[PDB]
Amino acid sequence: DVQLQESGPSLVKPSQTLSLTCSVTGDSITSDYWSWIRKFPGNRLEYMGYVSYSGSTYYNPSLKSRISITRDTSKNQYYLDLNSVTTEDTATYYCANWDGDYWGQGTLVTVSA
Amino acid sequence: DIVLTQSPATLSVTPGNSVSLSCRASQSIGNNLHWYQQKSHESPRLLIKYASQSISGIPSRFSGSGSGTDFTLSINSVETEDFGMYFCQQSNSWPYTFGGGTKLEIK
Repeated sequence: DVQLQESGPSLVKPSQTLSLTCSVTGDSITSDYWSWIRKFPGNRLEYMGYVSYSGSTYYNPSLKSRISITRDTSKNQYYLDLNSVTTEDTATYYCANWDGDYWGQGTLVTVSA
Repeated sequence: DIVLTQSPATLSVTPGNSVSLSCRASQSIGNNLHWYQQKSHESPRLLIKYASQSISGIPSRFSGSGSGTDFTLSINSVETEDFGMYFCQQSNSWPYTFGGGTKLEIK
């Protein structure tokens, strides 16, 4: 099976850029489609974006252009950068395969002064 | 964007009774509607794809029906480990969006 794992900070300050890594094992990111999804502490789910097999990225307009998704095929990893974070960005960040079967364990990121 | 509305937001049921959970879309999404179960501090778990598609490993008591703008997740004879949150998600148009969820509680 595919395994996905997010890594990155647990705590960031307002206006910092939040940068996360998703490490994928057991399937290649140069085929299929790969996603970032977050769960707010009140349980609301938001689809942030995804990157296609050829590197084409799609972003939720809710993110008002603060989001970048990139990849490093040589390590089977992809990345999320989210600029100018505020307390509204406290959430659990998941990477997932775009079919929805395989998700990371999620990483909780808290934004605080 | 497509707005998914889930009603009711809370349903309390007694174990062994059946339930129907509603997800309505603001515009037509064909069959491109998926259902997830959500329990504490875990990733969402996929239950049903493409409105009615059953998937390996998910108990047979879960099924989905509907099309267009009106969808239902049915759980036949609810079990206590089914209590928790349920979300629908459309993939018909970007951005993909989730309903606000229905919490299933023990009556």
